[PDB]
Amino acid sequence: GNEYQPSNIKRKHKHGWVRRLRTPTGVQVILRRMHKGRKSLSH
Amino acid sequence: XXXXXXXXXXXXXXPEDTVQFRIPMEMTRVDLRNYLERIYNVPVAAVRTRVQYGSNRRRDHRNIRIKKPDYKVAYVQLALGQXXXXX
Amino acid sequence: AAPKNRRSIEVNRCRRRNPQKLIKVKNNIDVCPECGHLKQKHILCGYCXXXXXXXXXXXXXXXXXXXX
Amino acid sequence: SWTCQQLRNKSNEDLHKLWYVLLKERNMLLTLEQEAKRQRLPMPSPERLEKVVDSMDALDKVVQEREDALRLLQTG
RNA sequence: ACCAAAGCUAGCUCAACAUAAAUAAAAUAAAACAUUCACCUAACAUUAAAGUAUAGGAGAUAGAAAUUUUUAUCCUGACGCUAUAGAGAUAGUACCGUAAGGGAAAGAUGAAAGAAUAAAAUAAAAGUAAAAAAAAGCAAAGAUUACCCCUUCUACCUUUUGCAUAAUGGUUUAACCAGAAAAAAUCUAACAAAGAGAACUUUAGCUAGAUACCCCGAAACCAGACGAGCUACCCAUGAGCAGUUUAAAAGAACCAACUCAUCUAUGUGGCAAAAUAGUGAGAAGACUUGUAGGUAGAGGUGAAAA
RNA sequence: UCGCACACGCUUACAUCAGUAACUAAUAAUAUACUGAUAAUUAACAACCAAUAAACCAAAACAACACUAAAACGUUUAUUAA
Ligand SMILES: [Zn+2]
Repeated sequence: GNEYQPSNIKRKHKHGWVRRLRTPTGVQVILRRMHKGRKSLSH
Repeated sequence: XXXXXXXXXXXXXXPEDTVQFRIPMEMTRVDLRNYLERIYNVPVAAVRTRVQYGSNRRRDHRNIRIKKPDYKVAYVQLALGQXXXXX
Repeated sequence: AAPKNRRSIEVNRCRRRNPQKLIKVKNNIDVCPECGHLKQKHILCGYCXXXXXXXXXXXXXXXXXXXX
Repeated sequence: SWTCQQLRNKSNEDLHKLWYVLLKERNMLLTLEQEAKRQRLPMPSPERLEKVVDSMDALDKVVQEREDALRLLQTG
């Protein structure tokens, strides 16, 4: 079949911006993303 | 500038006391009623609003997917004795 | 299986030209006895017949619509 | 020019009674514009429409900067 | 003449100036490895002391200090490079991945479209143009005719005692692509018991210049993080599992859905990177399933197969 | 023959008109899945809302009952307040 089973709630909760803010490492992720000049910090 | 009228566009036929408009997305029905009553001086019996999501189109030159601005449309029911006909 | 080596031009030409004889040309051309137009042998014309067949189809549709 | 001509003439009520009329006029004008464009027909009067757009932007800028002047006057 | 090359311009590198907490390792070198390892994280200017004093399985290597000497601004660019070079960049976009993250390709007419001025039309590929009398050929040369048969010859490269070798690498073409370190020495010059721009050497030395030591490739290790929308288990909250024989029996057996994949066949750059057809098991149970959650690599989970 | 509705989702694919050399659906026909322009239905549908403090024992299986595995969701009273 496949390893992918799309869900919006799980994606927005887990990979969301607020989740990135709740942890320092996530802040570092957003940090390196903005350092790389990503147009989107979240998919 | 926030609102405009559309008559001959909609395929639905409601010539009796029903007028179609394009509105802003943030504007509530009540404020639309009051605005249409005070500014244009006409009675409004009812207001029915719905949001129309904007279509998207790509761009081959920069290879970039774009989307047309979202819209919101409204349908107003005026007082008895009026008929809306426009082309 | 897989090819051992790349085909040379000569072999390719000799293979793709001579044995197949390209397209053999016979004479299919004959003059229509009616309109004098050039058409295929042993076959009905494509000028004075297709129009009469379309007129016969329209007449049959009109007769079938008038009978109903 | 026109902006300055609006600023030199001081009226609180007349201004809104003006640019609201011009705005509600622009509503119907751009209405006919939109209905013309969506009807797959050429623009009957693009010039007047553009002039109305520029003039409306102008007057709106006048009201905006005048309100800014009033707020700045009341603040200080 | 066909696909085609060829004609320019953005663009940048570098130097100078202006302006809610807590010792990181390891791979590696010592051709193993264990004490050890210039280096890297932050502070650390010149000359000389000096590769010296010392340290080190006294092995590899590591290595100062005391002390010495020093100096004012104003004077800007190229013996750096162009679409395969220089930043990846007409952009962190398109696109890939759940995520962190990874990361592209891409413009030329002319002064003026005023759209027939240009100037070559030769790279690998097929068209204008195929083999041609009963003939053999690592692909040519000597003769011979403005063409051919006859005679004379065992591909290249790499690796090897030895390869046309039935050992290795290559479809062809274009382009890109892999020897940059001076101590002692040889040599060309300066001066000579002195050389050398306040530092060293010196029973012909001393100073300066010129001469020799190339790239690609792991399986793995360590650190910081991303992963239980797949799957394994579990938590919370819901839903699903005809019919028939039957003595009270959500009790037994058979059999559709659903959950599994016994055997055979087909499929084998596929319908599909786990399939289809026939057949077979469970099918009120240790059952199936939706949604909301938890457990991760110096581990988790595992009716336990590494 | 096996499929119509509710979703989680999927971000104008869709409806009308016009044009299809060319690309797009391995071709044509054409088009619900191509280009261009222009239409995109509501609600009594589905999401979004009272704070607390007290009272009560004897599960669900079209269940008085019984059994086991010892039991998804339930109600009432009073106060404040919108
Ligand atoms: Zn004929």
